[PDB]
Amino acid sequence: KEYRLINCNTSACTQACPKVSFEPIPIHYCAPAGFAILKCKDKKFNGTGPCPS
Amino acid sequence: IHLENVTEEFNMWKNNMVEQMHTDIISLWDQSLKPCVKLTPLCVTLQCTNVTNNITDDMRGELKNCSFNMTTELRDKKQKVYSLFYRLDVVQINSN
Amino acid sequence: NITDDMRGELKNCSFNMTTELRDKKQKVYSLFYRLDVVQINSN
Amino acid sequence: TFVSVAPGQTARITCGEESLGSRSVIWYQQRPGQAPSLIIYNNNDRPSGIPDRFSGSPGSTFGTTATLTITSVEAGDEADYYCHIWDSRRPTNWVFGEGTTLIVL
Ligand SMILES: *[C@@H]1O[C@H](CO)[C@@H](O[C@@H]2O[C@H](CO)[C@@H](O[C@@H]3O[C@H](CO[C@H]4O[C@H](CO[C@H]5O[C@H](CO)[C@@H](O)[C@H](O)[C@@H]5O)[C@@H](O)[C@H](O[C@H]5O[C@H](CO)[C@@H](O)[C@H](O)[C@@H]5O)[C@@H]4O)[C@@H](O)[C@H](O[C@H]4O[C@H](CO)[C@@H](O)[C@H](O)[C@@H]4O[C@H]4O[C@H](CO)[C@@H](O)[C@H](O)[C@@H]4O[C@H]4O[C@H](CO)[C@@H](O)[C@H](O)[C@@H]4O)[C@@H]3O)[C@H](O)[C@H]2NC(C)=O)[C@H](O)[C@H]1NC(C)=O
Ligand SMILES: *[C@@H]1O[C@H](CO)[C@@H](O[C@@H]2O[C@H](CO)[C@@H](O[C@@H]3O[C@H](CO)[C@@H](O)[C@H](O[C@H]4O[C@H](CO)[C@@H](O)[C@H](O)[C@@H]4O)[C@@H]3O)[C@H](O)[C@H]2NC(C)=O)[C@H](O)[C@H]1NC(C)=O
Ligand SMILES: *[C@@H]1O[C@H](CO)[C@@H](O[C@@H]2O[C@H](CO)[C@@H](O[C@@H]3O[C@H](CO)[C@@H](O)[C@H](O[C@H]4O[C@H](CO)[C@@H](O)[C@H](O)[C@@H]4O)[C@@H]3O)[C@H](O)[C@H]2NC(C)=O)[C@H](O)[C@H]1NC(C)=O
Ligand SMILES: *[C@@H]1O[C@H](CO)[C@@H](O[C@@H]2O[C@H](CO)[C@@H](O)[C@H](O)[C@H]2NC(C)=O)[C@H](O)[C@H]1NC(C)=O
Ligand SMILES: *[C@@H]1O[C@H](CO)[C@@H](O[C@@H]2O[C@H](CO)[C@@H](O)[C@H](O)[C@H]2NC(C)=O)[C@H](O)[C@H]1NC(C)=O
Ligand SMILES: *[C@@H]1O[C@H](CO)[C@@H](O[C@@H]2O[C@H](CO)[C@@H](O)[C@H](O)[C@H]2NC(C)=O)[C@H](O)[C@H]1NC(C)=O
Ligand SMILES: *[C@@H]1O[C@H](CO)[C@@H](O[C@@H]2O[C@H](CO)[C@@H](O)[C@H](O)[C@H]2NC(C)=O)[C@H](O)[C@H]1NC(C)=O
Ligand SMILES: *[C@@H]1O[C@H](CO)[C@@H](O[C@@H]2O[C@H](CO)[C@@H](O)[C@H](O)[C@H]2NC(C)=O)[C@H](O)[C@H]1NC(C)=O
Repeated sequence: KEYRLINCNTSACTQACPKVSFEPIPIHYCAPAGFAILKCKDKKFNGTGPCPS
Repeated sequence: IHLENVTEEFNMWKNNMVEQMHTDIISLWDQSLKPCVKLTPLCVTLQCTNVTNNITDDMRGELKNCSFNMTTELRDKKQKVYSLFYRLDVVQINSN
Repeated sequence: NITDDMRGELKNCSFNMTTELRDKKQKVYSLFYRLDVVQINSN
Repeated sequence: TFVSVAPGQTARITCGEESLGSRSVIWYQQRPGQAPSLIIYNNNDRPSGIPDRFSGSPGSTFGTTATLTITSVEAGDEADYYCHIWDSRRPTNWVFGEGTTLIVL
């Protein structure tokens, strides 16, 4: 009864570094100069169409 | 934009940007090989015979049929596999 | 000419090495210092 | 190698090794007790004396067996057939192929 890994015929598997972890941290996407970002503060906004605030 | 009443002296031999084209094409040619495969397990002992053909002793067959050991996807098991090459890529190492 | 009180600072090591061909391997020797090699545990 | 076809029907006689490259087949026939006799000298060419309906496989096909196609058979075609392939990859055949016999009802 001899087995093998399932990825033996597509790719060598990069082992993840056990030093680095996969917890999420909050990323803030900032716009460069000359650009702005607009956020819609309307409560009943279904994400399509004109937002009033 | 077609000019008027103007004249400059040209020289194709001391010209720039042909060197830049040469360097750009060489480096771009090198850049299209880094994702591709290196043939490290392939420089190996090749058991080659003549191609199956009506052999003329005065001329030479331009195809050699070579079988060899090759590593499989598994490191423990290795296989025997054959292929065809030309004379201009193989040389005899020094019966068998 | 070995002195038993002192130590020779050069060890002459021969070993298996892979050739340019993957099937054939060779026996090749070299010289190193004491400060680069260690004894693993007669022979 | 015994092939029987009630007379007036068609007939396909295979002979020789499978093709490797371009070939030039030669079909001979042999009545019992007689000398041999040419029927086909090219892939699909016949000389005078032998009539038509003795078709041959063309040599431009790669990786097939040489066949011999006979329609409207008779008691005269009851003989031993022989093939002589001339492949442009295999060497010169100083011996003929295997004896394929035809017998009729
Ligand atoms: C760069 O340039 C160079 C040169 O400048 C080019 O090199 C040339 O390349 C071509 C193609 O690669 C070669 O063509 C082959 O030629 C040979 C020889 O053909 C001659 O001889 C044939 C038979 O000779 C008999 O007839 C003549 C009368 O014509 C007679 O004088 C002689 O004594 C003898 O009795 C002739 O049929 C043939 O004529 C043909 O071509 C004429 C050109 O214009 C045309 O006018 C004719 O009407 C006629 O069509 C010529 O004289 C051929 O044998 C060969 O064709 C066979 O082989 C290929 C590959 O195997 C296959 O695909 C073909 O179908 C054909 O095979 C048939 O014929 C065999 C003949 O017995 C037969 O045994 C086969 O089983 C098969 O038969 C089947 O079909 C036939 C009908 O075709 C049918 O009757 C059968 O029953 C069966 O069904 C090629 O045509 C040149 O030789 C070569 N060199 C030169 C100097 O030209 C190069 O290509 C260029 N490269 C580029 C990129 O441009
Ligand atoms: C497969 O390849 C072989 C080659 O190894 C080839 O065998 C050769 O066949 C030809 C005819 O089928 C033989 O005869 C020659 O025919 C030419 C044409 O006329 C002659 O000019 C030749 O004479 C020269 O060579 C002689 C020595 O062989 C000399 O005595 C003479 O003075 C001329 O110099 C010759 O008669 C030929 O002999 C063989 N080759 C050998 C080495 O025997 C065969 O036909 C190929 N088969 C297929 C199916 O393609
Ligand atoms: C190659 O290396 C060897 C070392 O393994 C070396 O052999 C030594 O040679 C010397 C003389 O050639 C021998 O004699 C010594 O000479 C000195 C100089 O006078 C003395 O002081 C020594 O006396 C001490 O050691 C004695 C014990 O050996 C004691 O009894 C005494 O009280 C002193 O403590 C000594 O007599 C020396 O003995 C040998 N070494 C050994 C281990 O025998 C050889 O010469 C080298 N060859 C070459 C070509 O270089
Ligand atoms: C090249 O050589 C190989 C052998 O290493 C040939 O493969 C054999 O071909 C014969 C003839 O059909 C078969 O009976 C064997 O079973 C084949 N063995 C394998 C492992 O495939 C091959 O045909 C040769 N190719 C050429 C072009 O000469
Ligand atoms: C197989 O290839 C060898 C070469 O590795 C052939 O040996 C020589 O080939 C040349 C030209 O191909 C001839 O002129 C020589 O006469 C050959 N040497 C001998 C001793 O015959 C060899 O002929 C090829 N064919 C076979 C069947 O071995
Ligand atoms: C492929 O690998 C096999 C196994 O190592 C090789 O076969 C050996 O060849 C040597 C030299 O001819 C013999 O002394 C051994 O007895 C063979 N062992 C086995 C198990 O066959 C073979 O030479 C390699 N190459 C090819 C083309 O098959
Ligand atoms: C070879 O090297 C070994 C060390 O791996 C030597 O063995 C000891 O060496 C020290 C200092 O060189 C001496 O003090 C010991 O007395 C040596 N041990 C023994 C059992 O003699 C060895 O002397 C060297 N020379 C030879 C010829 O083996
Ligand atoms: C180089 O490779 C050879 C071949 O494996 C090694 O020689 C083997 O050594 C072991 C252990 O001493 C013996 O059991 C084998 O019988 C030897 N085989 C052969 C063919 O000699 C050798 O130890 C390696 N290293 C050096 C320095 O030669």
